[PDB]
Amino acid sequence: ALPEKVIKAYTTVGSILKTWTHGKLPKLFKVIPSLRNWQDVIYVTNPEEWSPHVVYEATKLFVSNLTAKESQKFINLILLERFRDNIETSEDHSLNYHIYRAVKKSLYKPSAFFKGFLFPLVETGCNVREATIAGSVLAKVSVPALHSSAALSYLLRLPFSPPTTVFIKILLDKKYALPYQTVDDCVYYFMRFRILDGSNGEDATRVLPVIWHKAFLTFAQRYKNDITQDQRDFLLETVRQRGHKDIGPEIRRELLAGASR
Amino acid sequence: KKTKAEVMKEVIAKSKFYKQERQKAQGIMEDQIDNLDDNFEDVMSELMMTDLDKEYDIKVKELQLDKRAAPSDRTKTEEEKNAEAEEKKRELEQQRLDRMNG
RNA sequence: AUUUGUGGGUGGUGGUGCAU
Repeated sequence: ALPEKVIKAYTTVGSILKTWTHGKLPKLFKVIPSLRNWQDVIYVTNPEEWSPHVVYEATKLFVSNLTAKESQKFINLILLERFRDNIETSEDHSLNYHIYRAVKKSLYKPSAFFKGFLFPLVETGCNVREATIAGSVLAKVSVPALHSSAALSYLLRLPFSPPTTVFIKILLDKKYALPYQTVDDCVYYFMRFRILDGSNGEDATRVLPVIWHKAFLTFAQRYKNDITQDQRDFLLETVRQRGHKDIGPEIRRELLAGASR
Repeated sequence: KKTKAEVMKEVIAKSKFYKQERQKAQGIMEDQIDNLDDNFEDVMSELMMTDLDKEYDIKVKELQLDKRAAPSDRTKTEEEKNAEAEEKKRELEQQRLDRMNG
């Protein structure tokens, strides 16, 4: 149980953040980050009631001052809650400018984005509109290449789904650095999407979406060389079996004529 | 009269917004004065104390060790490229004519 | 130890009738 003075100060700070979107943040917020109990202070202050600009300022302060793990966990929780709340509040599932700024700050934070936030959004299963908005934001502000490759590999290792597929499409649009292991993960995701004729699979025999088709087309256009002869033939087989008509032909052609690592 | 009442209503709402901003600033100042120290003392007196991560670390190590990237753009139409070249040639010819003119 | 010299992409968190 927090003290009475602690609860009063946290409530005052939370109310100030809720009612303040412009001006200067309180010294309570300025000194909260200087302590070790950041999570406890946030929980006592109930930061879920803050305003969008105040939330963006708090996220920027946490990124600039707080450490790796503490700011990562705080960003994960606060960003997931705020994204869900904003998606629910907006009828067309739209975000605010301050929300986008906070998202850019979180993406710049490498550990808090992929491990903390992107892992949280994907694990919670962001909807199709949320995944599309996230892909747009990532294409706007791409993160460092190492984090991008790690996130692409994590999405490929994760099962095929709307969020993982949209993340893969955004990564393909970004065209980051694909290592041997990154290309192997991409080929593994393509194989998991493709069907197998002793034990079959739901994702194997399922039909891919238009976003997945566009992602496959971009991947065939870009990372053909990262795929060897065997992986290129596997991509051609995927385009033949679980490919498309308007995009499947280009996928098969690029898989047949692409370079090898 | 309608425009005068419009100006009056706009000024009244602007004054209400300014008063709200002043009240918010006063509340924030009071928070910074008292609640800041209270929360600092309370936090000083109190305390508040992986597969995906491993896969990401392995992927990052592999990306640092090796890489094979080919950011090749989509191929355009030959007719479109020829038309663009013709337009560039026309612009160059126009520039040459202008230079000859002065 | 994130940043620089050099290249380089760059419009639709678009409006939009109509059918469904």
